[PDB]
Amino acid sequence: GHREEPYLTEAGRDAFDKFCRLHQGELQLLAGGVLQAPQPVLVKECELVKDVLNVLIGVVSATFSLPESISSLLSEVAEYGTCYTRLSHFSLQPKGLVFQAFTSGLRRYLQYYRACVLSTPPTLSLLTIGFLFKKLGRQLRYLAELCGVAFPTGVKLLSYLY
Amino acid sequence: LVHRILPVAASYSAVTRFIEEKSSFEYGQVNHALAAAMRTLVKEHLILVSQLEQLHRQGLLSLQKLWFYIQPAMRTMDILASLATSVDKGECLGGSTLSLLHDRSFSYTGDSQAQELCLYLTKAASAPY
Amino acid sequence: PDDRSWLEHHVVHQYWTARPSQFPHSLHLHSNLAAVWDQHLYSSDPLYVPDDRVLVTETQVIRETLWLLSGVKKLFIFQLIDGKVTVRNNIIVTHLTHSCLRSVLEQIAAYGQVVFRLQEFIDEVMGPFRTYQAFMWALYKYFISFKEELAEIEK
Amino acid sequence: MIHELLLALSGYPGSIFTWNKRSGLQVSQDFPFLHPSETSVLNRLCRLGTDYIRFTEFIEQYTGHVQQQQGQGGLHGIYLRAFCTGLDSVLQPYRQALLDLEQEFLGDPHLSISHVNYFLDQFQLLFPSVMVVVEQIKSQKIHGCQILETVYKHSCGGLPPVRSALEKILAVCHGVMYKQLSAWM
Repeated sequence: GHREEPYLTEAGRDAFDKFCRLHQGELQLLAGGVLQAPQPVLVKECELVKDVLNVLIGVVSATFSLPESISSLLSEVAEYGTCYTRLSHFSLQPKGLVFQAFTSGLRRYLQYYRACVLSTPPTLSLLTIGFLFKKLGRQLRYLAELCGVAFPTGVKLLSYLY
Repeated sequence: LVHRILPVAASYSAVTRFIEEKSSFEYGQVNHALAAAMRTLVKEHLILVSQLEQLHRQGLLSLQKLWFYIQPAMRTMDILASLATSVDKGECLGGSTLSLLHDRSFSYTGDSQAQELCLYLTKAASAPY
Repeated sequence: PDDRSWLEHHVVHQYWTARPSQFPHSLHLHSNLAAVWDQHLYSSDPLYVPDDRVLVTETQVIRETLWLLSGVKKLFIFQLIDGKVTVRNNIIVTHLTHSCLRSVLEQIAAYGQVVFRLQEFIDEVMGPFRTYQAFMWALYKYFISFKEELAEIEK
Repeated sequence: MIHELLLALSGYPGSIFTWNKRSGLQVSQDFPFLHPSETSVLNRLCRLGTDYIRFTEFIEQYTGHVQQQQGQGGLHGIYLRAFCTGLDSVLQPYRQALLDLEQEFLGDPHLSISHVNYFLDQFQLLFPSVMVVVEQIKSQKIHGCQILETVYKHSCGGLPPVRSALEKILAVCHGVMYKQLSAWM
């Protein structure tokens, strides 16, 4: 014996990088050299999840300024970070009195978002982040629709919110 | 995250300087009682820092924990430092820094994190009055 | 280069497609038989009639038969001619004289037609009645267990 | 090609599984990593992800999307949103299967073609069956309480998984009816 040797739908994570590299180089040759897109790799699995978690703090990777299917997965959580920043920018204030209380109540949700970030995962898998922040990311989108960042303020906003 | 945690140190230096510069009999008994109730919250801040030290030595404190931990007293120090600036700027003594606390207590009252503070500071400052 | 070499080493991919096939092996008549008989014939003056065939390897016939019998359709070995699956005889194993091969794959192909027709019927349901639907449901319920065993062997 | 498939089926399309609205998800069909035995399997597996993308798009589109700013009830209203709301919890086993598959592949990087097929063939009959229930609601502009009828008549079918799947959404849709009825009476 000397072992039949796997094929190109059984091996992965070494052959995935090789095939991604092959698919990429084929594409650039078939285009002409104008489809240039460096790195058929980057990052890892757990390290990539840690980077994705850090994007919610306010940092970006390299494809935004404020494996290649990672862009599609990454846009879904990157757009969450970019509206979380526009929420914290609007909860910076402590017109109207009821509007101040409303801001302090918004911070009771942002505190949950800040408690869960960098604490809850021991680094889950990549697809689990997209699934876990689907039922939770939609609510963040709802609070993005709620806030203005005209947009009402004061008792007019309290009555609208009623 | 480090940038957001530094402002409490300036807002702690301002609170410790009020007890020295405004402790003279020209500002009077009310200012002495006012700075002596400013002193109690600084005592409470140091009481926070001791238990946080015990968690940090064993590596069981992180910057995400410290951020959530120092956010409540950030507001506390913000109010006390702003009040120190206002009492210094108008050279207030007598009843003018017993009306200012009454005004601050209404100013933020929707959450009443600052209202209990200003109510306590007025309770302590109005006894010599 | 560098993905092509990686391929050439740890991947075979040359016998279900039109490429030359070899397998590293240690011949000597008991498994060279078909070539032995061919050389005997060629020495015997047939006259010529070449035996140009692509050479299939051995264990991978066994992969093909597990796949056909498990329930999935359309393989390289075992093609249709009118919609009924039959053996192809354009491949040659190093032994078996290429006649035992036609028989053994013909009997396994006789089983493959049976599973081919039923899977065709079940696939044409998803693209009132409630009885044939209720029968293809039972047939599929048997089929998943039957497929699981053959897949387990395939691993 | 291993991880790419899970990425495409979860709803973040691979660069191998090219998203189309006329052929859904589809394998490249011309590279030397695909061969006739696995081709049929790949074709079979692509359809579940094609349905999954439309499902997730439609759920995101009609749940939690406006604050109260169509008037059609087959595209908007509380009952349709309740349908999408039930649909996400009905779609949870697809998530469960894909996340479960990734663990075995991370443990062992060399596993068969049949493994992914075997895990995903319970979806193979169930997904198109619940597809026509959404298709009817959209087509006839099925407004309000008629949605309750639309799902209910095809959960009388003689297939147990389809029956369970449609029953879950019908419970969720009874929720909003009971919520209004608890006030009006």
